[PDB]
Amino acid sequence: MSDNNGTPEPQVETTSVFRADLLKEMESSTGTAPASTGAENLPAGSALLVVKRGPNAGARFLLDQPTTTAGRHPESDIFLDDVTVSRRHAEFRINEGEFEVVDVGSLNGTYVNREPRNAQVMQTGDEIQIGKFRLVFLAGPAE
Repeated sequence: MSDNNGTPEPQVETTSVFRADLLKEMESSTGTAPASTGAENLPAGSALLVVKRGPNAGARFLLDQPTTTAGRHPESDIFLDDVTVSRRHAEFRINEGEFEVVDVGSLNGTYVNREPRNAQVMQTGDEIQIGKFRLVFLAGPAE
């Protein structure tokens, strides 16, 4: 039997099949492994943040404003926590030498990753927990 007997059969039998819906993997955030986490990792003058989820915006924002105060009142620079509003939640400030993030009185609590910090050196790459919501501060353009 020259025919049919020489048919390759697929090994590794799979009867535990599922529907191939076709999940398409991709990336959108800049996540190339930082060569030297220092001055060349960090941005120059301006920096950026992405909102990982929150009523504050839920988008990505550029900070080139010397002092950006997070509140929720018409006179506040940016709107932060809407559902659980502290009059003065947090304040993101960019300084000619360094980046600094200060809690100005968030009742929900401002935590860096999982660390309670009322003042923190603003780090690019880590996520700032604003109450329950999630904001990530990243290194903006060094260009």
